[PDB]
Amino acid sequence: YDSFSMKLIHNLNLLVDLTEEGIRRSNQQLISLKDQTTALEYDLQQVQKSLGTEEQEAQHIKDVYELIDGFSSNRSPSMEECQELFRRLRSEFPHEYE
Amino acid sequence: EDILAKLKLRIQERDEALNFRKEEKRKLEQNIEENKSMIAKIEMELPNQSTKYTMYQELRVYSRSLLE
Repeated sequence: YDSFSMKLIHNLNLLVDLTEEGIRRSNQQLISLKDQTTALEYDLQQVQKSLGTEEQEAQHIKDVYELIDGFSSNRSPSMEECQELFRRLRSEFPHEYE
Repeated sequence: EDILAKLKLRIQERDEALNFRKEEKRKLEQNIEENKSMIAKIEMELPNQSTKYTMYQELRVYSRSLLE
């Protein structure tokens, strides 16, 4: 305990281990990153699918809002404007209509 | 009309969700491009790292044998 407490080639050995650990850590990062990249790409398709359906619904909402708003505008609607409106509303949007 | 006010409320809730998902798509698409660029850097450096290592293996044996 007392004696052990008081107690060129190293750089060649340590450098080849150092460089190979650089290679392996970079290699494992590459493998894991590729898998993660494919996971994010697959997740992106679910985002596109979910947002894509919502974009279609958003257009529907804009149509009823804009058409009734234009109808609310201060001009006398014609009779045909009324009939076509309720035909469109009832036929295209029966659930929202009721 | 009051229905139209309900509709504007529905538009507002919808617009916030839509802007979130649109920016989320951009952030996700950006992370994928960033990762592919990172992959390309590591993949491009993999021969260089392999080249250095092969030289280092030749250097390791040569320098040891010369000193021996």
